[PDB]
Amino acid sequence: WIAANTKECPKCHVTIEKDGGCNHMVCRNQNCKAEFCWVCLGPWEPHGSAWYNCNRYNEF
Ligand SMILES: [Zn+2]
Repeated sequence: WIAANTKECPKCHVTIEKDGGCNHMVCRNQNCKAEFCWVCLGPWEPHGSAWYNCNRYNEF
């Protein structure tokens, strides 16, 4: 049961199609410079059940 979806940053509200300027991590570019939700932040990939990376949440 993986609840996720594709969308723009919530705390930043800056839609991005191609990964440009923001590396896959805690989005901290411009509007995102302040806060981001977790590392993944509800991506779609995790929906594959660890098919690509693993899930929408990594340990510490
Ligand atoms: Zn962001």
